[PDB]
Amino acid sequence: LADRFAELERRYDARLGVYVPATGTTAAIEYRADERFAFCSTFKAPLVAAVLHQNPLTHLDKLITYTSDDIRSRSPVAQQHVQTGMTIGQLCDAAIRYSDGTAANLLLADLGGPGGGTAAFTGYLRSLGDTVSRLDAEEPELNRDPPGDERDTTTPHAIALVLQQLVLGNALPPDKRALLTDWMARNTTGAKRIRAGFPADWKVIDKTGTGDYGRANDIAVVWSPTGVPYVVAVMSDRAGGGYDAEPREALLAEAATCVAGVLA
Ligand SMILES: *C(=O)N1C[C@H](NOS(=O)(=O)O)CC[C@H]1C(N)=O
Ligand SMILES: [Zn+2]
Ligand SMILES: [Zn+2]
Repeated sequence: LADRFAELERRYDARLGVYVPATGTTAAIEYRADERFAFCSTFKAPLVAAVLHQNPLTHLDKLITYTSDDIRSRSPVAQQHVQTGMTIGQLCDAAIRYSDGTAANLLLADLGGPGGGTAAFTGYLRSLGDTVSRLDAEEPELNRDPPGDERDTTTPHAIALVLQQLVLGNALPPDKRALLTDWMARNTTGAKRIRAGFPADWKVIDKTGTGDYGRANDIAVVWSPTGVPYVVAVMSDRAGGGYDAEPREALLAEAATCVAGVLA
């Protein structure tokens, strides 16, 4: 599978990272799995988990007020609710299903402490056993770190294990686990990434990320028709093309098609 992935890199003029944890009956899959890639919006999934972890469910009903000023990035939802504000739960919802920039920042602020909550967020990843990932900026900055910069990066290996713990493990109590899972299930932004590479009778829930330098990611939990779960982390960028390099969704879809062929 190493050969096919390399071929995808040259076919799409990109760097590709894949990680699929091993299961009782499937070997792990690994390609540049320990190389660093920018999070982009993929961090919003563990972010919601952080918020859920730190509070009882009733916190979800806490209304957050904000102004026009508090919108500095792509925020499809937060733009619509400026006059009323949004509850923590709505911000969680906006962050996973619409990748809303302000929603993510308001949740970072909810976590508390330095860096507008980025330190607390990294701390939470550390508490999960993730020694690799780091978040240093908020939106939109965190998507604009150049190649080579370590700020706001994870690895496929690291983020896959994190997602596994959160969705399939017991990092959260079942109630909180179901909310995170449910939100991810109702996301549609990933229809052309991992979802496109798996057969349509599989279940796929995911969180995407996109950025400069041809950056496109997708992190997913997938279930076979028989109810057999897997975790799939696919990350890419095209630094060779500079800031404006186009991201390629189809690279991720093809990568996923290879993964699916092995697991099916
Ligand atoms: C997250 O990566 N971002 C927020 C928004 N949604 O893109 S996503 O659906 O791929 O997550 C726009 C792109 C990106 C950003 N803030 O640049
Ligand atoms: Zn924990
Ligand atoms: Zn490791």
